[PDB]
Amino acid sequence: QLNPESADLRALAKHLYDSYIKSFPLTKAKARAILTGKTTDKSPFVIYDMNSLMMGEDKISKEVAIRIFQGCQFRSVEAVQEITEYAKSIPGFVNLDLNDQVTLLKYGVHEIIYTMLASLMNKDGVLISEGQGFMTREFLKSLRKPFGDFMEPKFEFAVKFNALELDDSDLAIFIAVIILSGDRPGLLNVKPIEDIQDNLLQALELQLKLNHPESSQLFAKLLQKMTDLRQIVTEHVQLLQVIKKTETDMSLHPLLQEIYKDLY
Ligand SMILES: CCCCCc1cc(OC)c(CC=C(C)C)c(O)c1C(=O)O
Repeated sequence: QLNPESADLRALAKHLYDSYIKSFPLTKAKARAILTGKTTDKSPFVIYDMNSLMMGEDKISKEVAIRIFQGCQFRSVEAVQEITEYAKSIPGFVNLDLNDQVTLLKYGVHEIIYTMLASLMNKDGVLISEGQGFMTREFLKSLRKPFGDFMEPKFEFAVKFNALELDDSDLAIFIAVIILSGDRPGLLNVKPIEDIQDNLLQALELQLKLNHPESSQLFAKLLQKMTDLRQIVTEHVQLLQVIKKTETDMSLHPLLQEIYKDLY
């Protein structure tokens, strides 16, 4: 037995998953198949040092660390665009006060970036350039200060987050829950946001119970990961303050600039 209330939650889950696939070109399922070797055709070129970097750099001038960081900032900008497209599909989102929509995106995009970045990670590195490349965790750690530390907390989070074994259908709802957070600073009308999140939370809970019936309290464990994300973002923003002051010759994309502007 499942009922009409639960039926509407399944319809919501379906809609979100559909929109997620439409918005995010490289899904977790694709990322895993690339990372696991379901493959003679999907094998990534692996960047693990300077030469391999130079070699890989014909499928994608200045210092290596800056090239990587700026490559990372550019992909973040693209992720922001994809996440914004996805957000508009969340029912109710575009009906919210325009200021609140902006606020939700402002505080939500980075937490989603790191959630979804985990899909592209294992303990040994991260998929890059639409999955055509793989950059090792050790290579990123070897970068001159203050870059050698920029990806470490993301990997640390990914390894733990990935142990939840969520699939894209789960993630579609979870990232919707993240965006529709009524606790964001400066929100004008919290109640309409809370009402949407409540329904998302309901959809998320049913989704995890059906998809992961033997994974006890998965719902609670997932919600607790919010803390980790919030912390990654805080550290990232701090590191960015360091970069701005040490690398005055390194331009930061304005979209990212505005998101970081007076954040937490
Ligand atoms: C000389 C550029 C090397 C790749 C830069 C890069 C770096 C990078 O950080 C290691 C990432 C993933 C990171 C985020 C989405 C934050 C990337 O997706 C990419 C990319 O797609 O090009």
